[PDB]
Amino acid sequence: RIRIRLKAFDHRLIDQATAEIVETAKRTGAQVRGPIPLPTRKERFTVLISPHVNKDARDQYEIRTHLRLVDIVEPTEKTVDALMRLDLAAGVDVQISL
Amino acid sequence: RRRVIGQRKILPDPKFGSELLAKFVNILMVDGKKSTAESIVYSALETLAQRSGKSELEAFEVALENVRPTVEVKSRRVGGSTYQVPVEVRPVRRNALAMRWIVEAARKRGDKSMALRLANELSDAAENKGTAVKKREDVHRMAEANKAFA
Amino acid sequence: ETQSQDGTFDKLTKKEALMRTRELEKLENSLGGIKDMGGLPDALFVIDADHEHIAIKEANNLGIPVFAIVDTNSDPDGVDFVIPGNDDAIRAVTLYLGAVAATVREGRS
Amino acid sequence: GQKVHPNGIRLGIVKPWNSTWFANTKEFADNLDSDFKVRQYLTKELAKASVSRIVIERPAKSIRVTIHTARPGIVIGKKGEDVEKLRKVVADIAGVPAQINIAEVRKPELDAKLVADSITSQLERRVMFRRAMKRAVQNAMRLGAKGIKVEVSGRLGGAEIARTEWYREGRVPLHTLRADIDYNTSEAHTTYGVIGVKVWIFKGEI
Amino acid sequence: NQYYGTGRRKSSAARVFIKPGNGKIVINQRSLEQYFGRETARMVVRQPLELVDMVEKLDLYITVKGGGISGQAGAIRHGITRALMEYDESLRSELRKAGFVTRDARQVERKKVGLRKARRRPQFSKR
RNA sequence: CGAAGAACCUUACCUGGUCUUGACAUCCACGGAAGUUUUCAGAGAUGAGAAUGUGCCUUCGGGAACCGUGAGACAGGUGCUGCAUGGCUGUCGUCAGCUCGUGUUGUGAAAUGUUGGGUUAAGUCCCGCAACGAGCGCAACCCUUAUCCUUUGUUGCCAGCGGUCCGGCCGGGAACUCAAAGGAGACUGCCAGUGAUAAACUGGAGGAAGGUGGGGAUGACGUCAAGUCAUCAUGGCCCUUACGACCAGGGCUACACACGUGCUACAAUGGCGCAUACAAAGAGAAGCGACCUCGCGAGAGCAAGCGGACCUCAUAAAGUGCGUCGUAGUCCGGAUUGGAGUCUGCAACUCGACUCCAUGAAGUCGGAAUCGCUAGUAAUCGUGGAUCAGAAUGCCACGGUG
Repeated sequence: RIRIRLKAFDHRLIDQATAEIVETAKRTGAQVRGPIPLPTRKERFTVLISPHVNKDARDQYEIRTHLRLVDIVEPTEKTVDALMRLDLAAGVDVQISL
Repeated sequence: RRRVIGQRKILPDPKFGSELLAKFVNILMVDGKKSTAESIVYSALETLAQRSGKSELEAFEVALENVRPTVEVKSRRVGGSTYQVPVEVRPVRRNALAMRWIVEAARKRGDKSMALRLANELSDAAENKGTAVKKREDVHRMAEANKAFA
Repeated sequence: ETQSQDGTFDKLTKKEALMRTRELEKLENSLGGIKDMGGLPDALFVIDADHEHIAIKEANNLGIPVFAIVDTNSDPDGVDFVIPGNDDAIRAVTLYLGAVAATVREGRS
Repeated sequence: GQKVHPNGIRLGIVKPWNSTWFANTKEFADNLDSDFKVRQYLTKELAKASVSRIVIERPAKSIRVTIHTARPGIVIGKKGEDVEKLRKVVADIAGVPAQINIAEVRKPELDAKLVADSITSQLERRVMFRRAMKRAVQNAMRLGAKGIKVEVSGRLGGAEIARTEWYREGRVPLHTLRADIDYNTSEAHTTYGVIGVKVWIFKGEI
Repeated sequence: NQYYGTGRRKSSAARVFIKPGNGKIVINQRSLEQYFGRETARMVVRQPLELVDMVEKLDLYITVKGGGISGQAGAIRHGITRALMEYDESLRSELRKAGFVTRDARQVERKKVGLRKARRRPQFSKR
């Protein structure tokens, strides 16, 4: 069964990008075991604000990497060949590995 | 206002396939329950068999003949007051209009049920009866009957 | 102008070029014959003193001498160098007009 | 009121989010919260730092935070002063290893925020609004850019009748999404009232 | 062999497979008369078919599932008419004349804030 | 209409009891761990007592969080001005309008531009023209819906082949529906006729889609001293052993009428029984709640699944098949009331939602007058959500038929 992964930087895109699959990639052919959230990979960073001196400055940033699994649980042909018909999203890593 | 396009092509009867009968069922239709309309008129339309005994098809048109006006009024905000200048009626509405009188007056008939309360009216149409036929002259008594302004 | 000059004319939709080319029609017409003027002239020679009314006006307001070939119904009070001649006549115009450039041609020796 | 936010309206295209990260209803609630505390504070101790924006990346329990400023050095500290302080202040405030990378603002005369925080500060300095509003902001037109619409709220100068001002150069077609504009606000609580200001810098088209 | 024809209208999904022969019609393991037959006017599905002499002509194996009667019936009509065009790409004019080749872009409507039903504005007898 | 949700609370209002550095902030003095169980007096607010309790900085002065109480600067005000204001909103109006620089014109206010001729949804465009250019607008960028392509294939799909504990259930298959990131496509681009051989119009071809594709979003200069000091902020004015603050109960659901906006009817284009087919967009750890068991039923007991294309709320209504009842106030329509019950929550008299039984009114389509609606529209039929412990015919939203 082909497994699909979606890792965006927020739900503003990871949402539609995923619902698309469940809607399109999942009609009757594909089985789809279900859309899961999975733990988010939080990576923050601390940067010295002031240019030179003032150690007590610093500023904290962070980039939440939102992910989703779902994955189709049915390797057919009529429905498993209607996903490629989706490559939009200006930022939604879709690692379609098996 | 100034818009100028065409008419709304209606879907023909569920059997005989006829626009003339199409908008007929619609004018008769109610609450978008188009289904009932069909099962209410399509029956009385054929129940004419018991009322006659043959290919009941032209009976409809013949019945509308006694309900087809050809002159109506039309008040106009002119001459300070309000005119009335009566004018005839193109075919597009002749057939339509009639259908209203045939139904909008077949409801107040107060008979067994709308299904039949309608049937009888058709027989009364060609045989002149009910407000349906009345409305004709009761309307003609204005136009062609008051050409003084026409 | 330079647009059509080189391949810089085959830019944008074929329609666009058309919308831009129209500007030339107007521009190259209403100015196409004055573009080479990098500053007010030193003398203005106008044909009919009537039609080119406004033209002469601005002139006497900038100090640019005016040599106009007025006419009977013309108002020569605006011309500092009147040339009482037929403001019309296909031949009158040509002869003198061409005759002007004549002296001007070798004017600078 | 009768104008859409010239920034949020474009948050989709030609305009990045000053805080990009993922989160679920669970922490999302307190997440955007901390971001406020940290962001609000980073200004308190870095007002005169001439800071523009303040992005906030968040991978996993480690926010980045980028303090864009026209004056980087001052936001740096004595070879560790500022940085250390802030980078440490982000302690319990987020309860996570929060970093901090400063970003140098190129041409502090084309950035809305600054051009806004500045004019307002000048006002607080007992200065004629018209002068600064016009000239002290007109600069955004000399270092480049094509169009800049400024706006000063009411109560300007000795007067009880609040009045708004215009003054704009070039072109600021805020009715074009593909236009991209640098809009930002800025207050100025003076002896009376709170004379506001809005900077609309049209940085090129698409 | 076979000739496929998508076809759809008003949130509908038609899937008709035209085979050479067998005027039998089935829609989701059901009869065109046992699923639609005796409805409002489901005579549209077999409309394009008879429109050019069917029954003893070809076969119709459909698989629709979207929208109510009217629509679900309109989708098929679109798929079928679309399908026949495959068996013969020289009959488009005919089907287009009736208006089957085209789809009913006329979809539903979206409600709107301020209003009460996308268009029906609230009354205010007193203004 | 602020109220996307008034039993307490909310609350701001009334009555009564009660508290005056005070419920909410800091500073000081001296004390006292915070904390938990607690007894009595009371409607409660509270007060009068019994314990249980000693964490640490320990430089053994002092301390920090917090508690007591004393004094005062004050704290507190949903109190007054929206003709003191900021911020925010409605409206003319998605209307096509509103201006500026320079130049020119009149002694000047001012004009011109921006008017005129065609034209467009439009100060849109094309000519003209003492004006030449420019800005805010309109258009276009944004979303969304309408076709196809690339790509990935779980919970989604099943065209083929195969195995069926017949259900895509199981191998398997990336085709197809779909999902959702990125792309192509529409521009008067092409054809013809009108128009001055211009703008544009009228048809037409090609397409899945025409002449800003459909709908959103986007609201110029300003007007109404328009609205909001009651969300918030705030000038000035006010009150302060009290227009501050706590509790209890009551009120905002009163009536002896009226006016506006709605829902459900008045019925056989219907009700009623049985049977049964089709959709979309959505919510959900003090949550949504299965199956199963009980009860006539609301619901209760037990207890899985899903923190989500996996599960649940949710197993659409119109509809279609049959049959019935036959135009009576009915087999219509349900208001009212009585009888008795459930679930929320201290608690539902006042004042809640719902279930069952019985009661079964007005109403037989509505003057004068008036409103919305130009296409998936009006019309009608259901579905979901915000607020929320639990009071929806309101609001926001979705799709069916049309």
